Amino acid sequence: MRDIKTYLSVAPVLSTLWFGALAGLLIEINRLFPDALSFPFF
Amino acid sequence: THAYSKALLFLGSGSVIHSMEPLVGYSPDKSQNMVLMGGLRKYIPITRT
Amino acid sequence: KGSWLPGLQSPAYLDGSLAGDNGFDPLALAEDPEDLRWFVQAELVNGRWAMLGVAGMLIPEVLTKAGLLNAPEWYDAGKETYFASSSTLFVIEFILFHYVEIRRWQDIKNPGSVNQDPIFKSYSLPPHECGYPGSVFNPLNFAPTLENKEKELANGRLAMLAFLGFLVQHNVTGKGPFENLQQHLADPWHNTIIQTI
Amino acid sequence: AGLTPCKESKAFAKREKQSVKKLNSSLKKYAPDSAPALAIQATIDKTKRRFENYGKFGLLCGSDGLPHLIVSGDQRHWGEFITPGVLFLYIAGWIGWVGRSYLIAVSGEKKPAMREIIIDVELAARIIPRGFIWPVAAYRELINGDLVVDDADIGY
Amino acid sequence: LFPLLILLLFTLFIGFIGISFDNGGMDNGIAELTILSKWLTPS
Amino acid sequence: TVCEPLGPDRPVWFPGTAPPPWLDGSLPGDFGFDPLGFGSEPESLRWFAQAELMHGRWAMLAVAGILIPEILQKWGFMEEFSWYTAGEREYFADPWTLFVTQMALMGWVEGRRWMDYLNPGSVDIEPRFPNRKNPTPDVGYPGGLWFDWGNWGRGSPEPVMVLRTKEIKNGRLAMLAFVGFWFQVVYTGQGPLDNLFAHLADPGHCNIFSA
Ligand code: CLA
Ligand code: CLA
Ligand code: CLA
Ligand SMILES: CC(/C=C/C=C(C)/C=C/[C@@]12O[C@]1(C)C[C@@H](O)CC2(C)C)=C\C=C\C=C(C)\C=C\C=C(C)\C=C\[C@@]12O[C@]1(C)C[C@@H](O)CC2(C)C
Repeated sequence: MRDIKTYLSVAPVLSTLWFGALAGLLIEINRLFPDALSFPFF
Repeated sequence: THAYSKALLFLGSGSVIHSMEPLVGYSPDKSQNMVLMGGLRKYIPITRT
Repeated sequence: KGSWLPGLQSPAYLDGSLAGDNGFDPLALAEDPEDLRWFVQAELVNGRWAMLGVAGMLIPEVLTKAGLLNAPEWYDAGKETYFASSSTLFVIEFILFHYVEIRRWQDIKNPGSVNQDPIFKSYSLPPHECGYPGSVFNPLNFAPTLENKEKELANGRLAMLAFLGFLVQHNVTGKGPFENLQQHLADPWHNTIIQTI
Repeated sequence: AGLTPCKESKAFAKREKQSVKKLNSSLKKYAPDSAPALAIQATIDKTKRRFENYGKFGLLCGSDGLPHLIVSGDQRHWGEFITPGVLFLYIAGWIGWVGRSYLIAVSGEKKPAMREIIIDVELAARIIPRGFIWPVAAYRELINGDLVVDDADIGY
Repeated sequence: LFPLLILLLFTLFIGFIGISFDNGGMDNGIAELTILSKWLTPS
Repeated sequence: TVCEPLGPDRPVWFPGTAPPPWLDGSLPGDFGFDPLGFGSEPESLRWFAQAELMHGRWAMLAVAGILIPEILQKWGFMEEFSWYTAGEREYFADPWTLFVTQMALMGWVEGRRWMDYLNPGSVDIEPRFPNRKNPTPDVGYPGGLWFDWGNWGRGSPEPVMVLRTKEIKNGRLAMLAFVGFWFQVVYTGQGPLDNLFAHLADPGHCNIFSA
């Protein structure tokens, strides 16, 4: 079990999941704010 | 109001009796007689409040 | 002392000597002692001025809505017309503060240096404790004891929180917070952050 | 330099009109209820409200009907560079500081390469959220000179 | 002790049945505020 | 604490098979069923045990809340209609207010419980009048007359492991029941009692294969 944990902590899979989460966040932001060119908050 | 306000007191009295009953003999009028009892705030708080 | 987490062990940074210790550093910022001192002073000053500000927000609002007085909102007081124009009082503020705060900082860098009013040589100052100045600040001879520093810091932290609340609620609403309280008391369920979005 | 905002210019309106026109002409080749046609109308109103939003935030607008940023420093047009710039600088400082702190920490082991290929995800998790300190912390570092080195170059 | 505690919970809340006759006590709290809950009684 | 090692005391979930060695059978409800060996290491084992207990209790509450109102609708006085459609039922307040209040209070409670798990005994609610010595803990069974006022989890009414076995078994069953109810409503459009009676009338045909 702990072996599969140390394997999961190997940079490829960690990086893939991290990048997937980041891309999901970005595409969701783009969905909720289409075309988002300026900073119309301040 | 009085239903609960008295049932609580009866149950509390039962608890006080059974708490002090090991110190005096197993006997009514040797327990449940609050003149040789008296002062229990330090020993059993949850059944005192 | 009161670790705000009944199971977590307090880090060595916040032993309990300084007032208001609860081991409340889940990010290990002040683990360096001099930076801990820095943030102590910063929390002190922020809390004091936050108490000041939250008073100046709340009390005028209620005294105006009570009909006893008449004074604009803290945000509606800028455009108001006074005996002095904005820039004048602002530059006077700037010079006076660039005196006072730079003296404060010199005291911070050097314990017990800038003590005396350098104008006259008597009347000057009794040696102080950093963050808790001497005579001319505590005229009523209040003893700087515990349960005073703790109360100060707790009230100041809550004051900071309340001030940030004032600011963000004015952002989302632009209305008087006491009016928000009245609407709240009308129906806390129909009046909250949820409906206003 | 004469760039009118397309809240008032015309070529912007012409671009908007031509875009919605070609979209609408494409729309009339299906059932008025087909989900593809529905998404087409959705994108139509979406680009429409985009044109509207652009006509709300002082966007100075070219002589050909196109937005044009104004990064000259005047905070009047700051919702393009200054605030997003400092926001991204905050993010980048976050990342740089957290990475540097992780590495400085994990340096003290037997062969740090084994933890540089396979991250100490526990230490990584208890080091990562420190980003809120990256401006101030590094600050003190430079104050105390514990950020740079003088004549230690190779080895460590 | 469990029944003692649960009944202590009763000997304080029950007073809110006929709480008072002066505007009830609150302008909010639509849970039968000033309509005091002894409305089961005649009519 | 009684152990259930191999042998007749160990009725194996798969007859004629030696159970995994690291499955001793201490935890009530054990039968040596972990072909995936997720319980390989002890920390994972206890973590999964806690997860199992929590899931079982919550599933019991959920299946009770499904079942009882629907039957009290079918025949009882008040008619509680489709529970699966009660999620969108309209109340005094909006669902998001309910959500945030639920999250606040449950976060408070479950966080205290989380700290108790990470640090046993360090977060407990058990008053101490003088001279009466309190009970310890076995996390997952807090004890004291807050969650055991009937004095059932300690001795007299039944040897402990047997009662915990009852609990874990009924909890697994209730988990199956909840997932079954949900999956049925995904497929069919009635409650559990309705499917039940429909199966009673026509057992031979009124089934999943009825269409
Ligand atoms: C002293 C602290 C304080 C107090 C008394 C209030 C009070 C209030 N806030 Mg508020 N607020 C605060 C801090 C505070 N806020 C802070 C720090 C923020 C920024 C995150 C906000 C952001 C905020 C928004 C965006 C809105 C309110 C609104 C409101 C009002 C309705 C309550 C509501 O919608 O939930 C308040 C919502 C929050 C996010 C507040 C979170 C405050 C944190 C959790 C600390 C407070 C914990 C504190 C110990 C518990 C309350 C103390 C109180 C019983 C004395 C109410 C008068 C609403 C309003 O005006 O409509 C009527 C509204 O739209 N607040
Ligand atoms: C947090 C780690 C970190 C930090 C603080 C820096 C800092 C710096 N790098 Mg750099 N670098 C890094 C990682 C890092 N690097 C990595 C991983 C690579 C290989 C891809 C490079 C490749 C690189 C080159 C080729 C150059 C620099 C340069 C520089 C300097 C100027 C900034 C610049 O041009 O960067 C530009 C930005 C990048 C190159 C992007 C790299 C940043 C990566 C993506 C972040 C890595 C984070 C970590 C691996 C993820 C783990 C997260 C955590 C949970 C552990 C500055 C001192 C320049 C220099 O010499 O200046 C004098 C230069 O020419 N870097
Ligand atoms: C306690 C377990 C249990 C029980 C008693 C039932 C009972 C029933 N289900 Mg059901 N179901 C279950 C679990 C269960 N289900 C699970 C886990 C799922 C998810 C896959 C489903 C999905 C499902 C659908 C989609 C439908 C039913 C339907 C029905 C009803 C008609 C029988 C039928 O055609 O389905 C037979 C059920 C299955 C093939 C599901 C297999 C899974 C169970 C667990 C089989 C194992 C048997 C069990 C472990 C041994 C008995 C334990 C205990 C009851 C003694 C009947 C009342 C139908 C309905 O609505 O009635 C009209 C229908 O359309 N079920
Ligand atoms: C909230 C705040 C700081 C909060 C920081 C917190 C909680 C940090 C917490 C942490 O670091 C710790 C503890 C430990 C870490 O491991 C975890 C985190 C979480 C990182 C400061 C507010 C500080 C707020 C302050 C100082 C407010 C001052 C207000 C003033 C002076 C008001 C002035 C006015 O009202 C008048 C006077 C007159 C009016 O008319 C006009 C104006 C000008 C508006």
